[PDB]
Amino acid sequence: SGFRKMAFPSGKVEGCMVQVTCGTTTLNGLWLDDVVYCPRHVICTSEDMLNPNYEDLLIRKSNHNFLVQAGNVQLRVIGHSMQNCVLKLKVDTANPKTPKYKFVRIQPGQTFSVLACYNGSPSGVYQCAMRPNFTIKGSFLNGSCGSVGFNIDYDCVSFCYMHHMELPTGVHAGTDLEGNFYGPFVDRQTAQAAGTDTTITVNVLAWLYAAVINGDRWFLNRFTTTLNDFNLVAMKYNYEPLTQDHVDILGPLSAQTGIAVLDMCASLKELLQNGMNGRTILGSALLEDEFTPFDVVRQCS
Amino acid sequence: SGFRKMAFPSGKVEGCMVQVTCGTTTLNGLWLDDVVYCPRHVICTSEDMLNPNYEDLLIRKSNHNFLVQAGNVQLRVIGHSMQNCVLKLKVDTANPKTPKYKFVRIQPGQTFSVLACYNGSPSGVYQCAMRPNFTIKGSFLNGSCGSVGFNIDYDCVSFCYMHHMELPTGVHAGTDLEGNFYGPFVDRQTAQAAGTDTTITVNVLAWLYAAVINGDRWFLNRFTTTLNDFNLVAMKYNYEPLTQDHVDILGPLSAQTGIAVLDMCASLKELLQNGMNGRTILGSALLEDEFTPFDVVRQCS
Ligand SMILES: Cn1ccc(C(=O)NC[C@@H]2CCCO2)n1
Ligand SMILES: Cn1ccc(C(=O)NC[C@@H]2CCCO2)n1
Repeated sequence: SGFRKMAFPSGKVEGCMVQVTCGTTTLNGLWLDDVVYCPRHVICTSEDMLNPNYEDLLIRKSNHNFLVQAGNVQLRVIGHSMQNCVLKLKVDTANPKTPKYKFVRIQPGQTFSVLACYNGSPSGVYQCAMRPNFTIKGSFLNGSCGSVGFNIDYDCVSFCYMHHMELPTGVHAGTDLEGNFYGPFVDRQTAQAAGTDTTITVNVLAWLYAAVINGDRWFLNRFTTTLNDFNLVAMKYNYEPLTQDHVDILGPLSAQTGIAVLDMCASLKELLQNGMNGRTILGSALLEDEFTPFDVVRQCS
Repeated sequence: SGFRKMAFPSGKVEGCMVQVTCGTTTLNGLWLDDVVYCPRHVICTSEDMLNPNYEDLLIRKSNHNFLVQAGNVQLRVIGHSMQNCVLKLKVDTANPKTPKYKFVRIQPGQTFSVLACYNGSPSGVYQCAMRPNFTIKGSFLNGSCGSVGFNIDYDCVSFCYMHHMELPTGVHAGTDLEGNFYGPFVDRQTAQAAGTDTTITVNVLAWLYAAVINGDRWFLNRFTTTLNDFNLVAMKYNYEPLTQDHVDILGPLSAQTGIAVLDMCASLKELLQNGMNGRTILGSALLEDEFTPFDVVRQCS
């Protein structure tokens, strides 16, 4: 029993983290096979970051200007290319610790683990969600760029995020491992406001199922609702619309608990309308939305 | 910026996890040098667990009855002993992945990372605190016993917890790596009620400092208090008494923010007395107490 915000064990990713220095900028790189992936803004001075022309900045850079250090050993850079907002540094040595891996682009509401790193050194691991506004609410200090987000499926690491920047509101933006930003964000120190941080409804319902499985049942009520009725309430409370796809994904949790998805929606509706009245659910005084239905099944199984 | 519940990177501990089977019971073991540490209740049938005599049960066990598997490779058990509530299985092979390590017995209010494992396989990592009632609020299913709690200091793993059991209230009890339970708990399936789960006041204040550092300041007020006045309020709200030792430990956070510890106590006093009024602090609607002053400095530095 018990339900915790749980990250994937980070060992397979720790084995991939390196330090990348270009001129005076140091950040983190991901070393898979004989390629090191890092944010292209490694080539920028903080001055450059105001209006960088990355193609023009990169012309002034040679392989030997990219210093790549794996622990206390230097890697030899034999090639470099820019793909979207990441640099790919070809090194002469395949990472011997390369895990089975994929690059995936996640959808908003999907959760992943972050391995926060500084100077190529793993410093902590926490669980994130891609927010509906394509930001993440991370914990990143200067030097953390190039830290990565990932899921693990048995022995296969799916990398989904590389950290690039902090918005003035202190939320985080980054890319997939093809270097495409999540959302509208750019690797430029400019006005970039995030949109509405809506609640990931399907995740909240997953977590209410987790609560029932773990003995927290006070919020279960005598009501049901419909998707359309529930969605009127969701809209009013800046919750994501619930779709039949979401209902289908919650089917196994519905089955396990014997609570129909629409009955749980009606519980969630009353919680939105009435609040918690000073009560808690799985040790939270707010409705948690950074567990996916898959996360709840995983943790509960 | 941003403040997350962060675990230590788990790689160094993943390298130590093994499967231990005795008869029909499988749980996890910790392999350091040529010793495998595991809960002694590995030798119990679920029937045994009602009133086990461990010395008598252990007489019926030989080295060859302890099956120790590290990945898909069997370790040869050449000795076994019971130390308090753990078994030490001597194997013929030193764990080649043994990190620098210590065994530490933590105090209530101290935080640590748990690597939840099943069949010797790391399944997730989360951050815990030793509660003032010597329980932890974990996430452990059947098969998770022998999962461990740890802190990391650069390259040295301090192991502080091994998981042994779940109380009927769904909170968790375990030992240090010398096999001494935290608190009054025993490895017997009997009536074991936890005492008052009081709030770790010094941790709450640490986290309020973290909030200020990260731009969440709405709860700062015009008041101060004294340790004695604050402690009258703490007692009323089932908070741990704050000592001058706690004030001294918060000194660096006080210095960094320029908020006197007793001023932050007066903020905390108003939050206890007034509640959050539907507001949040670092994304929480309750006062978080599973960050130590050391955790806040670490994450903020
Ligand atoms: C997102 N994430 C990573 C790990 C977990 C998790 O819940 N692990 C525990 C489960 C219990 C049984 C096997 O692993 N969730
Ligand atoms: C308990 N714990 C484990 C890890 C952390 C943590 O906050 N790591 C991030 C820091 C930022 C700078 C270097 O590591 N806390």
